[PDB]
Amino acid sequence: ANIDDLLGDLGGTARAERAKLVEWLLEQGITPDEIRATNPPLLLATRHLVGDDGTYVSAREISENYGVDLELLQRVQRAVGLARVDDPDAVVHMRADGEAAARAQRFVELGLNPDQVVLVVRVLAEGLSHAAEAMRYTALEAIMRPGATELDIAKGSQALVSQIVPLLGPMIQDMLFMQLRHMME
Amino acid sequence: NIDDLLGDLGGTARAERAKLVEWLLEQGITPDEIRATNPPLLLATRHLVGDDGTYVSAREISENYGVDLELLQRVQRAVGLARVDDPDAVVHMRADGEAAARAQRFVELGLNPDQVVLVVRVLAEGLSHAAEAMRYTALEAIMRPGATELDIAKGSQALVSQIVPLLGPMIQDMLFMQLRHMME
Ligand SMILES: CCCCCCCC/C=C/CCCCCCCC(=O)O
Ligand SMILES: CCCCCCCC/C=C\CCCCCCCC(=O)O
Repeated sequence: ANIDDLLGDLGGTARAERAKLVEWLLEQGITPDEIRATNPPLLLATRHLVGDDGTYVSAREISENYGVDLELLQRVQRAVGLARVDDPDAVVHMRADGEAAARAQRFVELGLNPDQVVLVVRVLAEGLSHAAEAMRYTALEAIMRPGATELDIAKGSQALVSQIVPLLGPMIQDMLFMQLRHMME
Repeated sequence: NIDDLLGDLGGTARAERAKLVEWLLEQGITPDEIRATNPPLLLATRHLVGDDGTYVSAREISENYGVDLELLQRVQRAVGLARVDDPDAVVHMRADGEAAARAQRFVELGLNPDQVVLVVRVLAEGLSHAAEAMRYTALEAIMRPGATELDIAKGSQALVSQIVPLLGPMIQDMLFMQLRHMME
């Protein structure tokens, strides 16, 4: 099994546990290049559901592609605070993360202050990254059972995130407006 | 009939308020909602964020949207915005009850109720901070020297109407932005 070179240094009971996972990952459309560049491979057949497709871009690439100001965009990228960033040409931004930052420009175009917009992003990124860890453990509790293998987790993880994701979007959307309805007074 | 609605305000602030109240009454707002809401500045903006002025009880919500009352009441407490704790008090906005009823859907996938409620709490924490900063961001743009109370109202109705369609997707996109991050 030449896939013996995606297993690396893993031995014992864990090498068989990994081999079965790589078996299922490869047969999902996942390529050897992604598996090698991701330890643990676990979340590979799952990360596509939250918008991550392994495609990376640079701030300048985002700036030209989506027709946005580079300076303001990179301010918003510091505000979300996700990738070690400060070079317009570092291809280190997830394609979807890049498109998400390009929308901030639109709020500034509606007369809202670019200093304030960047601040709102900062507060949101702070609040959502705390809910993120509450979300991580909630799902992990739901998919970790007796003595499940790597594959068991990857299969359970893919199944659960698939059902959950269509709900999360309109959920948090409903949540934000609930706060907007009660901060109003 | 406006004279009652002006309250104790006099002089300059009264004539301003007078014009604002004549506007709000045309916009469908009842004298009750104006009395109960002081300042009444943003009553013409509330319907742009989901507030249709109609209220429901936890009983109405639980049966209609078909969700468990106990979980519903827990979720409403985690949001920490309406604290009347009794089943049949008609004190919840219709839009909020709809939003709180979404909790049940997550539980019925095998997710733990205690953690579902916890995540609700941690979200309402972040969004309340965020909404506060949003209000000050909005207020800055809608506001400039010597603008009447009516001026701020018509302008905030114009500005908020433009921002709303982008906010939903924005908060949605910002959620997945952080979710992708956990996974790597
Ligand atoms: C990348 C995210 C960019 C952040 C953009 C900032 C969002 C703009 C905020 C929304 C304003 C609408 C809220 C209405 C509050 C009304 C203020 C008032 O009380 O008079
Ligand atoms: C009003 C009720 C609110 C319901 C809160 C939703 C509960 C969130 C639970 C799980 C969704 C998060 C999905 C991502 C978790 C990480 C999984 C993983 O990558 O291993």
